[PDB]
Amino acid sequence: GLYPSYNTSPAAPDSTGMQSTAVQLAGKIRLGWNIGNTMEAIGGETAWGNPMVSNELLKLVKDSGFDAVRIPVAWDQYANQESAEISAAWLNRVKQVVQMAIDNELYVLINIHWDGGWLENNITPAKKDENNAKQKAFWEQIATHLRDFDEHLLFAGTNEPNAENAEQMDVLNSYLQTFVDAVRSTGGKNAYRVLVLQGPVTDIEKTNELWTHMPADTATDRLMAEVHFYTPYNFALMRQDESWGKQFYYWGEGFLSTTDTERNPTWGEEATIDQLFDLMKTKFVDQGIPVVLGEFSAMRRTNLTGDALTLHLAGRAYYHKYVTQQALARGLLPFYWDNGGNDNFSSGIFNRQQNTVFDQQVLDALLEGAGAQ
Repeated sequence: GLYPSYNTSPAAPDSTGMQSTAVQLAGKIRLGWNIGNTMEAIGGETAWGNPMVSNELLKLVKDSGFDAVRIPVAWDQYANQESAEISAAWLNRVKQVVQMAIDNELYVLINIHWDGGWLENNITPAKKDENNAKQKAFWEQIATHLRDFDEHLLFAGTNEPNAENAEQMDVLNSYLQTFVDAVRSTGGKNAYRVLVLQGPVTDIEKTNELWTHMPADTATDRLMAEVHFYTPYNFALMRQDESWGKQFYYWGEGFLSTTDTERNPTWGEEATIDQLFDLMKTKFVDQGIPVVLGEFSAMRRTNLTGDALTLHLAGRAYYHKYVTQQALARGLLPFYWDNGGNDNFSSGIFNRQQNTVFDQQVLDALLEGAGAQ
């Protein structure tokens, strides 16, 4: 016992408001939005330039057409490092955000995010024991505090855990089992809450290769899998050229350049997207396990100008429409990664300071891709 038990008020199991299986719950979600660079920000909720989450933001998210939010959350920096006790004020703050999202009729996915790296970069035999202890202590606290929310609230145990081979995958499986066990131990509605488990690095190919089973669960058919998607890197995220490769500015059939053809993709186009999502359809969806596409987005390149900018924005928009549409077609639930930024190399579709739409072109792309428009 490195840390005290935080399973201090375990409750009678309660299935009130928790009647949906994972499959039934997934049917209710076609488009999600990540509250990025906010509650997981190192230094505090506003430390990465976004305002504190407001009811007004969550209202805008719902009214704009999203069914769900994924809320990355930081915890370690709020915790006593001797005892693993999380700040009561921070637990309450998280709870308040969850309540607002539910009040706006959104489904809500809470996680432990990168969180300074304590679990995420340490999927190793050397860290296994101490990290299982922290994973347990944190999840006991988070689940206890958020226990009374109905099925609008889902938990995700980890974010992008860095498991690179079969040995590290067994360590991740331990961490995921510790998560499910901690949640379930708290009882109440947590006996039946749908939980989301992350593939290795949330990478589709590594997950295909390394995944074995879901953690064992006392509940029936209450688990989903999670992967993320930023393929191809050169387009979605790459900010400078390297010896090994160039940034792609352009993407998608119809939106390629005839002049700067070195900025058209050399890989990662439509057929590759289909092939990757097909892997997750076979591995999970076809076995009765929904897949959360927990993050995707291709950043804006507003350092481009004139016709290059115009072309870039067209292919960027189409990329988001295409990923959304092809995900949904294969049982993957697409959650857009929004970092709140409206500047170069950002992904904010809302102006957080004014609760307005900044990037109507991407928003339209997502809604069209979801069949909402």
